[PDB]
Amino acid sequence: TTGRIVAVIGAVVDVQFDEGLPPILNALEVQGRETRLVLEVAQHLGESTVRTIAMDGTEGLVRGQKVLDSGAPIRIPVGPETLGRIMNVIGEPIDERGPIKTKQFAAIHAEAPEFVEMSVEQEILVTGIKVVDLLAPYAKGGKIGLFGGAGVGKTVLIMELINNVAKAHGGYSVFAGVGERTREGNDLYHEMIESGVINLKDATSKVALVYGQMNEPPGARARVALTGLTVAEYFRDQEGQDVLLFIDNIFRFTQAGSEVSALLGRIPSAVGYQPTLATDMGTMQERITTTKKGSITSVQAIYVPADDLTDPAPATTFAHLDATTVLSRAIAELGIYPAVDPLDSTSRIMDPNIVGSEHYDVARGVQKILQDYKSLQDIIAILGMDELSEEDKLTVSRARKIQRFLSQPFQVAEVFTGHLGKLVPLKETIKGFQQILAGEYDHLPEQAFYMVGPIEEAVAKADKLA
Amino acid sequence: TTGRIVAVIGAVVDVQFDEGLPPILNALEVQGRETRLVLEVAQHLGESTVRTIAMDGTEGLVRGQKVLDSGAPIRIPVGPETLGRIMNVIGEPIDERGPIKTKQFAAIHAEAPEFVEMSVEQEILVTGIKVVDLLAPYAKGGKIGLFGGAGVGKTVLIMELINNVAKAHGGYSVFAGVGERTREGNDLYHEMIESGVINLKDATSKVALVYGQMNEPPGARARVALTGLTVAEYFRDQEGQDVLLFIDNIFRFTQAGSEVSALLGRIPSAVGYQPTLATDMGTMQERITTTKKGSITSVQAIYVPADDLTDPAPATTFAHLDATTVLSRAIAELGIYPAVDPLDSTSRIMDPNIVGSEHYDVARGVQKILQDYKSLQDIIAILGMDELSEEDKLTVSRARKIQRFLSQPFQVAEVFTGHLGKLVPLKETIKGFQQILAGEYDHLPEQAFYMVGPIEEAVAKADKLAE
Amino acid sequence: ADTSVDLEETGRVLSIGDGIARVHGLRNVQAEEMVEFSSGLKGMSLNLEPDNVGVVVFGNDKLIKEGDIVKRTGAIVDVPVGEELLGRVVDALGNAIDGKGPIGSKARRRVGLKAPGIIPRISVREPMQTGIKAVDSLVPIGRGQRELIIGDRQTGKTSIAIDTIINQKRFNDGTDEKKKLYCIYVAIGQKRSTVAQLVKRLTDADAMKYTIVVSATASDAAPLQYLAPYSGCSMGEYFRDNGKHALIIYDDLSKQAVAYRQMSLLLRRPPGREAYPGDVFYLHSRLLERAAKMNDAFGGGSLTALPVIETQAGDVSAYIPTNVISITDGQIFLETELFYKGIRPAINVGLSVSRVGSAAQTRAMKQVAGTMKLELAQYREVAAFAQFGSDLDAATQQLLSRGVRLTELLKQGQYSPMAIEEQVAVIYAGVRGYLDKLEPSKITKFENAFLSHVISQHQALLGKIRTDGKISEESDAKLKEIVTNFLAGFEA
Ligand SMILES: Nc1ncnc2c1ncn2[C@@H]1O[C@H](COP(=O)(O)OP(=O)(O)NP(=O)(O)O)[C@@H](O)[C@H]1O
Ligand SMILES: Nc1ncnc2c1ncn2[C@@H]1O[C@H](COP(=O)(O)OP(=O)(O)NP(=O)(O)O)[C@@H](O)[C@H]1O
Ligand SMILES: Nc1ncnc2c1ncn2[C@@H]1O[C@H](COP(=O)(O)OP(=O)(O)O)[C@@H](O)[C@H]1O
Ligand SMILES: [Mg+2]
Ligand SMILES: [Mg+2]
Ligand SMILES: [Mg+2]
Repeated sequence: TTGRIVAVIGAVVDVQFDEGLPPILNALEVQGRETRLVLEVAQHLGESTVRTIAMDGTEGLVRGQKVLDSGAPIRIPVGPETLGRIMNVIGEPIDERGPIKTKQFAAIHAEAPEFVEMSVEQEILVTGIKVVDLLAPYAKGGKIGLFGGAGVGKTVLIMELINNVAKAHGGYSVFAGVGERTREGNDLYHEMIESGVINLKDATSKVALVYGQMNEPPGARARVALTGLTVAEYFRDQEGQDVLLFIDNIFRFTQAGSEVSALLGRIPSAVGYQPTLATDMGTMQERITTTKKGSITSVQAIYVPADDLTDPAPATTFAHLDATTVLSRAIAELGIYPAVDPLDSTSRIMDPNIVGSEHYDVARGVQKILQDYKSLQDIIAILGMDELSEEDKLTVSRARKIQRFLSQPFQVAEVFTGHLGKLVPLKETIKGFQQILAGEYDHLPEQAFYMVGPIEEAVAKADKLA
Repeated sequence: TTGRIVAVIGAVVDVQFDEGLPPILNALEVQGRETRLVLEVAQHLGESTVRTIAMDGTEGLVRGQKVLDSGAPIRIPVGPETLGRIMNVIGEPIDERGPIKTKQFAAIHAEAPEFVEMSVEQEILVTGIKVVDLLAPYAKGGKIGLFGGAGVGKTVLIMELINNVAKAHGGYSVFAGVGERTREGNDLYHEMIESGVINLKDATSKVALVYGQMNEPPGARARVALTGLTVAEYFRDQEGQDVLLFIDNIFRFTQAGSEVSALLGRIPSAVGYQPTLATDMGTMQERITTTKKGSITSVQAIYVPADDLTDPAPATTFAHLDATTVLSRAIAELGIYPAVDPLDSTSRIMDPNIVGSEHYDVARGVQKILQDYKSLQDIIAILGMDELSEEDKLTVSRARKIQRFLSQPFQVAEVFTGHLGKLVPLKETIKGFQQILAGEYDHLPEQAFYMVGPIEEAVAKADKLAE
Repeated sequence: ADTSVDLEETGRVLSIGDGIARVHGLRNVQAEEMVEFSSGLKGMSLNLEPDNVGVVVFGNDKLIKEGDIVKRTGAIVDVPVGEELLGRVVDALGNAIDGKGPIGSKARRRVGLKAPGIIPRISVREPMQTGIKAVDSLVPIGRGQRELIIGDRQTGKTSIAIDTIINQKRFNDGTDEKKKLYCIYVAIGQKRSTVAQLVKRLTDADAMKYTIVVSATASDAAPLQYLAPYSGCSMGEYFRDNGKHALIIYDDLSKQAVAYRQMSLLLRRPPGREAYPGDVFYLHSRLLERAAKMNDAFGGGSLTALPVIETQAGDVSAYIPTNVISITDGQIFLETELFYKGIRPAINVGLSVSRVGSAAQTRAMKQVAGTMKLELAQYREVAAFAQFGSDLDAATQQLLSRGVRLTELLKQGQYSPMAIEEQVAVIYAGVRGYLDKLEPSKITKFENAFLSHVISQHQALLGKIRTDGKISEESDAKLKEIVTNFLAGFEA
């Protein structure tokens, strides 16, 4: 079918049809352009007109211009031939390596797996990260989320995890760059090449890359997630072997939606967000999941605007995770890295019948001392420690030592910490924390605990401090 | 005249009349319904179309449906045969006891008494509640207001007042449940009966009931208060023997308006309220009043959204009252019931020339000490108590005691306190406080003062506490 | 003369988007009536305008297009109802989602029906035992009562609901039909895997048999999420209206409101305070008023509601949180501070209430916990007032000593709802000062030991307390004997 461009406002192009009106979600191709310009149908305005969202810049478009009904929604190459490649929202290569020659194609819009399709197995996923493993352990085939205000550690954490987990996976991985920095895509790509995850020689790559960065128009940013998403779906259902899915940053998708929402002509909701915020997030999040057919371990970065965790975007996100790593600027400013808030991060796995009672007891142990310290803080703030009870002073010491012992150098952050990255084994963590709690180190100085791996190193650091 | 329904959107229904447009406020009856559905005319949109507010559910209504102009605002059965009965927004019995056979009917809408109709008598109305009486005494025939956020005791307090006052009345009483809990209407009804205030067998009924609960559409809620008020005005004027008016909760009237306001096409005022908030309140509050013909003693419960006393609604209400009992979550949270805020409650009769200097000096005395203590609170909190002058550490004492002596176990809250309700007489109150202020109990422990009636009980409790 | 598509019982889509269809025709539709789309997709007639009908779509609007034929149904929205539903997982419309076959429903019910008036009810008097000491002792819940579970994310709100559903096996596996409690659990905006998790646990506990689970999850259309609570409600009224007893959990009403706000804004109804429709209050009142206790004349049945609300930054004073607090018969407020501190459940005694009071407790429990609430309040105060041992008398030292001991007793793990007599026995011990001399750190351990003793040895005292439902003079004597002696041996 051939419609005509009736109106243009930013990424919202209205196209009129005479004989066949394309259904909602269909991808149209604008005629008379140097490069592909797909328009995704959003709604039927009536009058044989359809309101659509452009998948690329709309400059140059002219009223009256011809539009062609592709006859289907945005479809993209899916299969193993995507592994090691970089692709668009619309599935075109962007790595300058020729066409992605796949047998099948898949449309970005799909329904979420049904209820009967759900899975309930809960296995812990050890990361080697002290705070994570001890207080808010991830879980195989689970949903993980890394909350963080600007420049707090979301990305670094995603890298360290790709490093500590992705690298020794044995299965596939999909990295979806959503609304983030292009340089980052480039940084990862080349790095991936270097470590051999991406092989431009053989067919041995284990990662497929999808990107729709900070330079794309809203519509692109609003769909790349779906794109990356689809790629992963294929490996999950169509092949049966466990996938890994990294997204940086999923907040960008929601932001993108708000960018076009006014244009779509909707009465804004709270904070100027689109009234469809929750549903939008929902029909999308619901596809990022493990099922009886396959497993999807997903780590998503979630940017928090103005550092406000009550912002509708992040706020509505919590409900979709199985484990949440909330990063804090306050902690980061203290020099603690990763800047994870130990009293704000949670995990469904934190259950004695899953991590064991030793693990469950240390964890709650650490939290209770940190909570206690937190309450003392107001007073410490005006009057310092002097007026503190001998008993109280001991919680403060311990807390400040536990607080420090929670930090740790990442390989990925070596350039900044000035220390060699460390990977602590779960039992190592449970232990080192027990002792601290148990007053087995009330003699060592705080500093000894800062930036170290296993407790053993914290003892040594103490000697070196003399 | 007979109009047709042209549009339906929630509680608002637009009607098109071919000939003769029913005036604003008129009540229309929807044709073809198992139950009676009244539409109050709200506006004249033009084009022979009126915008209305439904007094009930709008489900099943159909475009084109038939509507007959009743030719008059909502009129309800008013008179003595209302006593002991339960009524609707539209004057329909809802107690299953058959019709209400009144001689007359009255329109719920009506002008407020003229300036030359006002009264100025001011007699204290003793309640038996320590706090109220001491600090913010009610006045016979005056306007009383009970302010509070969610679950602070607005209702319970209203309950104890019915007990300690309504019960020994000797005149009528009207209780209008506006946008409150249905469960409550049932509790109250059955209580009135079990206590003979309501008599199902004879004509000894001393109280008429009117209900428009939380399970109603905004339209009903925007009107029950009028219904209830209308009943009450009758006993004021037509008969005149002194009436007690209870409304719980008047906020609901305001929130009802706000709920349909957008559908009426209005730019919202501050805090989402309708722009006509104040006036709406005015033409209503203005009828709730004592006149030369009769006397009304209205006790209205007043909801405080988000606990913010500055909220346009609670804020706008203050002016209409003569006495105000402010409840506080902060106080409640401490276990001090009634949760009245001693420094935020007021009464127009708190005048030496009216209650006398003993009452007056005690009250003020009690207030000064609490204020004194409030000031210190935050400070000793951090800097400790040592550095405090013995002079100052005695007010800390006394205040803490008074703070307790102000509490009281209500008769209506036994299920809550696990204590037998106490009713203290005015003189027992003034005296007990007088003494505490006077240093006459600096020996007993605070706890002794907590949850007791008269000072003697505090002394007794001390011993019992002695071990 | 093909007369199948007249504009009186049919209509044609003028435009569609964001789940809102603007149907032309439908001249005879009633407000709130269900229609049908060519695609078998159901809608709901919300705005009857002069020139068009605003239809709310119960599904993916992707299947709808301008011009589609819309057909009336002549029916105001309703759903399956009755015992067939037990042990099954349905969607917001009644359809099964557990892939366990069709529901054998014989009855139906309108989702939106006014709640019973003044006349048809009777004061709440029968307890609704949660199995949680803190709740059952301080914020008692009676049948026909509405008690709100409110707090921040992850404070443990759902858990309160699960323990309560699980605790019901006691009576359900029993003989007496009056004591039985059929449960309904409504998920709203939640996540499919979580719900799947949720129904697993229930199954593992052998609680699904008596539970219905209405699920309207994250990906479900706004209208489904919106309807969900009313649907589940209607299912529960079936029991309520038939002299049976039901318990409904609305988890959570926060997500529903959002759904409402969405559905509402898309219909172009002007946004109110905080962007919500001016009638959000009404949205919840209407619903929760349905939970009720019917008089013997109506079957003596009931409906008890436990709605969930999610605050932000522990702020209960917030508009929605207050809106809902002002409807229900009390609230259970959970704080994360409490939780991290080791107080689990994270119930905040001060801020929580039960507008039913002791009327919803057994005499045995009223006996032990009659004044405890205000006590604990007064304790929290002084505890504060002396965070500097300001020359503290005795009466306050005693106050502090009880306070602390009592607080430890109120603690409780998950999934182990206790029996009423068990609660009484343990509260008894503290309330009677028998523990005033034990070390606070010991209290938890003691309770486990003690409770072991009485359960194993003394089930004669337990069954009496439970049976008589009161604490007789001898029972009160046999108990004193047991605690004091056992305590002594315990402190060896
Ligand atoms: N684990 C870490 N150890 C040490 N320094 C770190 C760590 N994580 C982050 N930083 C420092 O903080 C900077 C920002 O980290 P990064 O992970 O990029 O934050 P982000 O949340 O991804 N920021 P943005 O995406 O801009 O909001 C890094 O370049 C480091 O200088
Ligand atoms: N009594 C208890 N003792 C110990 N842990 C508990 C208790 N009750 C709940 N939990 C745990 O506390 C956490 C919070 O429980 P949950 O009931 O999900 O809270 P919530 O407010 O529903 N969270 P969310 O639904 O994510 O906002 C879970 O990990 C539970 O296992
Ligand atoms: N005077 C009182 N004595 C003891 N407890 C009270 C008292 N007033 C209120 N409470 C407690 O507060 C709860 C809420 O009171 P209520 O009158 O329902 O508040 P409101 O009507 O202001 O929302 C009661 O159910 C009870 O538990
Ligand atoms: Mg980043
Ligand atoms: Mg009330
Ligand atoms: Mg939950």
